Amino acid sequence: IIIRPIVTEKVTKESEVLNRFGFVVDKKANKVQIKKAVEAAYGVTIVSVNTMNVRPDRSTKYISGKTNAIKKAIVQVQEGETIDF
Amino acid sequence: SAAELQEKLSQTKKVYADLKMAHAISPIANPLRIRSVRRTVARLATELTKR
Amino acid sequence: IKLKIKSGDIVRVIAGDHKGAEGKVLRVYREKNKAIVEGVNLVSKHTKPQGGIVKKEASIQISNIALIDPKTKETTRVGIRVKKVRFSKKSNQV
RNA sequence: GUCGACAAAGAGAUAGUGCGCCUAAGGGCUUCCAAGAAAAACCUCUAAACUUCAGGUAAUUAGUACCAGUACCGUAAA
RNA sequence: GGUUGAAGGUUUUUCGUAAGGAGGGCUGGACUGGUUAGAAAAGAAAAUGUAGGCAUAAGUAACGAUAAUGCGGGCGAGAAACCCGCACACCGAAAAACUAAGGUUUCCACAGCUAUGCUAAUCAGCUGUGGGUUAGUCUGGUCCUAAGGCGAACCCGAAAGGGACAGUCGAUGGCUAACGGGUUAAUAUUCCCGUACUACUAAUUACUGUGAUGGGGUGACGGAGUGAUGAAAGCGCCGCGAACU
RNA sequence: AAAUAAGGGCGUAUGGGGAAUGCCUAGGCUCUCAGAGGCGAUGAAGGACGUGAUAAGCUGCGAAAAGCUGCGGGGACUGGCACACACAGAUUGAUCCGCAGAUAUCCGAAUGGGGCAACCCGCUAUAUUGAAGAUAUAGCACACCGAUAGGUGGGCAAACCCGCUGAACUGAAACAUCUAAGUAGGCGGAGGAGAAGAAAACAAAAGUGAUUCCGUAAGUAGUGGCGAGCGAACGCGGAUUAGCCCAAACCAGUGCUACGGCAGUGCUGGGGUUGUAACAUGCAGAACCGGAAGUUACUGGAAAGUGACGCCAAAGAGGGUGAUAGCCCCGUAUGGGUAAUAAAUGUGGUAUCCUGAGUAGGGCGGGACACGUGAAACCCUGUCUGAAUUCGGCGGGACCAUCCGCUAAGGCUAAAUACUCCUGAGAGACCGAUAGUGAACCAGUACCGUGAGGGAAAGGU
Repeated sequence: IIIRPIVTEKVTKESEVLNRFGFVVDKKANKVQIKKAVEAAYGVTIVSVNTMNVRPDRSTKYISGKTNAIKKAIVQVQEGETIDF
Repeated sequence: SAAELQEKLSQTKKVYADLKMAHAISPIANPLRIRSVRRTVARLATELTKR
Repeated sequence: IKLKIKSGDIVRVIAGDHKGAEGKVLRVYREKNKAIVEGVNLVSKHTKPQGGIVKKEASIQISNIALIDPKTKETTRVGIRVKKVRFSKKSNQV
């Protein structure tokens, strides 16, 4: 279900202050499955998942092309524990 | 084969979706192993359905 | 498509500005039917790793290339004898 | 502290528990003829079902809450 | 006949009653064509003919509300239009804030002035790279139904098909638990802080008739007028805190 | 430096601009020969979304996702258009080709319910904290029949063919009968063809013997506001050739509706069908294998060109190669090898009974026959009426008598015939980029409209 972790400035500036980590998850997965996947994939007692769907760019040049819309999940890991990455 | 050491092998050899995550986080030394394991798992599935 | 001149075969140019420049076949484009022989077609390339005008080996048509026979030095045509070993139809010496 | 221009932690400052005017927002009430939606939700009863079960009530603890939108313009340069 | 230079383009000479033929120089770098016979997509100057290219009007009309601009610094090769600052002016039941329909990345940062902007531009809703949308309580589904649609069965019609009961969909309506601040360049009843609420499940105690697709009550509703009391905004006064003379 | 008439006109030369012409082909057009004529509930045509070490498009392929497996061919490169920096695989024999298999997300007949196509929401069985929020696999639409385990069909798509419906413009120099035309269009079904097809037929004193198609007959007979127009048949010459099965009378078994059974109506078997009319080894068959023969000097950037001297030819079709090649390459003629499939080895007879009933005819109103109600035969019927069984019935263009032919009211049937969404081979006194398909090129694309729909330009170092 988990494809790759998100590594951007906005998510890295909050993974330190708070305990929120970003992941790029499958399109047809819900929070109940995301929590269990990160749980029995890292063992960090994930709480408070938040999902968000993105859209394709659908750019056009001189030719058209979309950019594979996905869904990103922000998990709020328990205090004291962190994800290795 | 024997349908017992292979049914579990086709599931334990799925390090393809760990090497893929490793490569997505950072480029691995030999990226051409991804295609190799992606076709080996297909060979295993074919042999498993053929029994 | 089959070819009678594989890589690693000493050949001789029979047509072109060189017309007699020997060498060894390195690469073979089978779709374009063109072989790159070392020592022939020394072309210049203006590459922008500080480098200026570099020398490179350009391709040449296989029709302008003939194998050298094990007999007296002369170009020859090749046949197939079966193993499927190829001989020269000028001295029959393989 | 970031790269002298900025600049968050903190302090004045628990800075009147201040006074007057003003304030229908809405619901009710009156009247009139032109006489002014439906169903779901909520409460009660019983038909089949079962009896020391299962279901119902009150109090405590713990756990769980899904899918899609969330940018920007929107009396306009979108 | 031709890479010792073909067709094609440009000049020149000559021949024929003409349509036309032949030769030379220049560009051009691969085909061409005599004699006899044959065939036809066989000849343009006009159809307010068609397509492409280019002129004239001509450096002419115009540059899109008569709300308005001036100066000094900054980057920069380049500044009336960009950034900063001090002045001036305009809207202000608006030219202000939220947001529906709709648009579907136009949002934010950095590089660029080619095309786009009725001018130039170091600027941009433009170009290229990196980001941005976080919900148990907000809006829809998982709940309900109106107008209307589909519609087994049934009734009609040369065929396609039409009507239509039960049923099933259909908001523009009904039901349903949250408020105030802070942060980022871009998100905030969503993240954080403070403080609450609603529904379900599993344990434990005291307990017991629970119980529809069926019956009933409520949901559940018009126009106009409006006392009394009284919120939020608004106005006035004293007190208190800070800054300045 | 020079010149100068502010400027204009003419002639020559050199520039920009543009794309014509010339040459070429990546694509098209008309056909010939031989096949094939469908896909789909084991989920079609057509899409959406994904899939690469790198991935914006196109191509290929579906969570086994530029790919997996098996059998053959093949023998050095390969990881598509696509290159470059790279990284890997591969003589243990990769890549590639032919055939046969596996996987095959979502929408779509879409089929568990719904819906605004690519979405939402479920029930029953199992397992996962199993328990709320949720998950993984399997089964859950309709109609018919099968008695029951289960089978058949939904839909899409070129033309040919069949059946049901069915115009108008136009012509008649107007127009209504008529033509256009049973054409265009609409609807349903099947096959490689379909329809028709075996005489209740023609013909005429002589005869033929199922249907279909080609040439004449023939623009004839005829029909027609006898106007425009429409237009057969007989006979003859050819392609192909093929004929058969039931109902009934009758005989057996069997079910139903006075103490022998019979009668009627069902089922199975036999009988019976007409116009002189019961009682394994070889050939072919996929990729594939092999396939002859030229040296020199000159011009030239480059030889295939020119001159000289040679060779092959069952191969001098064609294409490519720095210019024009029989002997440079791919090929061509001849010859081999192939998996599935394959290829030759009864007679006569008196009487009696049966030969398709609301059927043939007829009245009324229409349609097709070349034939428009005309002297109108023949065929079909919307409504009504309604015959006999073989010395019977029908036809020979009103009708009657005689002669001749046939035997209706049941069915099947190949060949010769029509077409091309396709397939393999091959041609053109066919086009050559305003031509040829709208489209030689990221074309039914960009653009236009709410929608049906309309629809371009764009080749060359």
